[PDB]
Amino acid sequence: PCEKHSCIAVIDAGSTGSRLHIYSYDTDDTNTPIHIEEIWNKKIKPGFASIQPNSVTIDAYLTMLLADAPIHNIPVYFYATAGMRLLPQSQQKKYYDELDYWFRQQSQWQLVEAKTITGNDEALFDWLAVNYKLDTLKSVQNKSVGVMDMGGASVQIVFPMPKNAEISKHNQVELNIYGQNINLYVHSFLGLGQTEMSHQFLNSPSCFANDYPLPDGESGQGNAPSCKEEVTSLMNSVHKVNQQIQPLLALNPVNEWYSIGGISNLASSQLFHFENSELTNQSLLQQGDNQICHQQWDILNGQYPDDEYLYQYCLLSSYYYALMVDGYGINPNQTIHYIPPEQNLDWTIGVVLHRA
Amino acid sequence: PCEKHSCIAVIDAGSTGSRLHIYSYDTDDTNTPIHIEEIWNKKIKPGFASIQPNSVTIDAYLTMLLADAPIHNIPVYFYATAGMRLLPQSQQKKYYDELDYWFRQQSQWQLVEAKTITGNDEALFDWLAVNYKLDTLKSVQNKSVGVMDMGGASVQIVFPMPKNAEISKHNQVELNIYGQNINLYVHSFLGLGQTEMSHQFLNSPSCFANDYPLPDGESGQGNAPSCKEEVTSLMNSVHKVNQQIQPLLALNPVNEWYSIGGISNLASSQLFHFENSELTNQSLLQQGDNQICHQQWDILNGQYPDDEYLYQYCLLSSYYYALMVDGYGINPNQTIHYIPPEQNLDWTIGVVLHRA
Ligand SMILES: Nc1ncnc2c1ncn2[C@@H]1O[C@H](COP(=O)(O)NP(=O)(O)O)[C@@H](O)[C@H]1O
Ligand SMILES: Nc1ncnc2c1ncn2[C@@H]1O[C@H](COP(=O)(O)NP(=O)(O)O)[C@@H](O)[C@H]1O
Ligand SMILES: [Cl-]
Ligand SMILES: [Cl-]
Ligand SMILES: [Cl-]
Ligand SMILES: [Cl-]
Ligand SMILES: [Mg+2]
Repeated sequence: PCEKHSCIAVIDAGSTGSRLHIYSYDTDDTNTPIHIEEIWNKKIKPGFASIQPNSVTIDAYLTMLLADAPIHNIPVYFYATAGMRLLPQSQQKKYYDELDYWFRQQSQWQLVEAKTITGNDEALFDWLAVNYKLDTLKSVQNKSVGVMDMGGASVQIVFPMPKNAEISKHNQVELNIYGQNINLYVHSFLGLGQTEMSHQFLNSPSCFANDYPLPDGESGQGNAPSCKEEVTSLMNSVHKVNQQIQPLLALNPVNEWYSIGGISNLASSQLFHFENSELTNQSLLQQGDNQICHQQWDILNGQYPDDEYLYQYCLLSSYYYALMVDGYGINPNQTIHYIPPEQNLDWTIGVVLHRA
Repeated sequence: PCEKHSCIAVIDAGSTGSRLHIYSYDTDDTNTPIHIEEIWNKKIKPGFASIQPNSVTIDAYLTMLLADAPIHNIPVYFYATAGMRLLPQSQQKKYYDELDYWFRQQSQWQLVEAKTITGNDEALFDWLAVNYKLDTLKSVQNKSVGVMDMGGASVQIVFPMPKNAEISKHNQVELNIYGQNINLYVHSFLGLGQTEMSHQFLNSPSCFANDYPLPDGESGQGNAPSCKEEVTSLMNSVHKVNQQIQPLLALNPVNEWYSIGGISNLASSQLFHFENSELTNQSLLQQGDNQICHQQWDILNGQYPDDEYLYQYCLLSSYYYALMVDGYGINPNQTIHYIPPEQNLDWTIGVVLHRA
């Protein structure tokens, strides 16, 4: 396919492992990629930021990730995300010095850039990947599309907003796609992703099903409004999510919301009932509260012994609600679309659109 | 030494690696260990909770940790701490099933117990290890000794307090050491340890030296009282540290405080000036504020290019203060002793005292 079309590789170096995507694409007369197709996809574990940063360890890791690919001589972007953002810069630099050397030693891959992207650039790529899949990029807008990424270490939110000199430059992006200028607000809250935030609530009985054993030896005694309130303290008293986001959304309303990341896995599970790949915050909290928070744990576990996230769904349903409703200000009745997990939508498509 | 005295092994399976300690000891006429001496000490990396939990990976890890030890046939305790507490129980159980099998396959080591200890038991062992080293356990008290452990994922606080039926049983321990009954309040805040809490503040410019590059691309603009206020929101609005701890300390004052864990490394560094292995919260914050928070980063880095924690000392000095003063209620002028890092005091001594 790379003889008939252009090709580009994007490595998503995320917190649990690194995923190489190779895409073929064509370019239309606005200089924008079209017909983007993933032609190779390889994941390896563990996360890059968890491995020893010396040449032997990096060489083994990059060789396992890359050496099997069926194409010589294509541009590659190596983009690490929140996993790496959590490491000191001095530690990060040891990985990049070794990685820069490794790429210089070979010619199959033409490294364009290797860096830890900001959460705001990740949010940009999220918005582009979603809108590409929905086919909303090509014609002149008319409805505002917002995207939320519920990631493992950081969460992103991104939505159209005219340029504003009162708002930091880091929270705004300007781009032109399919011939149209776009202005977006982007924000990422590092620490607020579902794995990192969970580490603050593991001994909260409000956040777990009844009788679930907490690490400190106490028992869950779930209640989603209570758990939601505890999560909302982290969101608003610490991260100031409400103060930062709600006034901007009031002034630049979003007509349609799409979410990606873990909410898609919860909402697609056997325990929750959602159709048309959408949910409302009201339904999500009511179903978490009734089905997990106030449910006897051993009984529930006996019934769904294979979903290893089951025991976490009182906390996650409470947290998604606390983030969207108490943090972002979204009405509990507002439809939120989620991208099905079995659709393999990936933010790296955004990198192809913006950088290829 | 194990022919002339009793011996016991304690494995501290912590978040960055596992450390085996083998101790020799004698027992006095109160049935309490005395003359406790570490005779072998082996550390391996990475943390147990980060390795693949299958037999090959666990066998390699345990063999590297244990197989070199110069003693056959002694009791061993395998105690994991907050690293493992952060994993779901179902994940933990995969490690323990493999570990139980591994010990059953050999006879050099007589596994007594392998488990993830609660933060409250860790606090008990902290208090015993410190007071053992200070030689305060042997005679009838008279001054109240409190211990704080500033650990990487959880923090512990522990101090004498008469039994109280209004307080949860999990937060109280009764023991008899050197013939005397002891009642202690123990508390552990999981998520509040310095590595986990830092992941909530990495994009806070108040928490870093001026011009230090934050992951989101903004620049540090340090101010310790500001950074302290942000940390205090996590401590009090989320973890309710003040509400839980201050009323109990008001009613059961501590005459002498000892801290262990990372505060010892900061306070022993080239940048801070502390003598007699003690500090006050007032001095700690004033020195962080002047020397790191409001200091130009590149200049400071040029001067101390070898302390890889240097860039974190505005945040850590602010956080220790927020925890002790705003959380626990300690007067900013009160002396806090810290156990020098070069003294190799280890909480596993507490396990010998309590369980050998
Ligand atoms: N059932 C679930 N509920 C909520 N979040 C869920 C979930 N299953 C996965 N996740 C979240 O999605 C992330 C990505 O899940 P996957 O990509 O499905 N698993 P892997 O690539 O790590 O093998 C997980 O790290 C977790 O944050
Ligand atoms: N200079 C420092 N300032 C504040 N905390 C410091 C520090 N140096 C280490 N630490 C803290 O102590 C912990 C234990 O440090 P060490 O035992 O000295 N290093 P290692 O055993 O991981 O090789 C670290 O994980 C970190 O939390
Ligand atoms: Cl605990
Ligand atoms: Cl329901
Ligand atoms: Cl960021
Ligand atoms: Cl000073
Ligand atoms: Mg972690």
